[PDB]
Amino acid sequence: ANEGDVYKCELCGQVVKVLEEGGGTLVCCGEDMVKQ
Amino acid sequence: ANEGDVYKCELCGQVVKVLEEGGGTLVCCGEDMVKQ
Ligand SMILES: [Cd+2]
Ligand SMILES: [Cd+2]
Repeated sequence: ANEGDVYKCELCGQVVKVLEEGGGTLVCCGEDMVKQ
Repeated sequence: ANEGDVYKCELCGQVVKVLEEGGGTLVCCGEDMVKQ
């Protein structure tokens, strides 16, 4: 997505800080993680 | 996953450092990201 970003799941509540962007999404709990 | 972990996609190559573990997975590119 964009280095130095954070993605939090709106289901479990998993938060991960992207340190290396790629070209996809973090579908967690069958739901595309949200950005913080 | 447990905090203090990293997840790299085997498609795009997106690396994200889990800040707050959770009961879910980071399905990216239709593939559950792998741990680093
Ligand atoms: Cd990906
Ligand atoms: Cd989740």
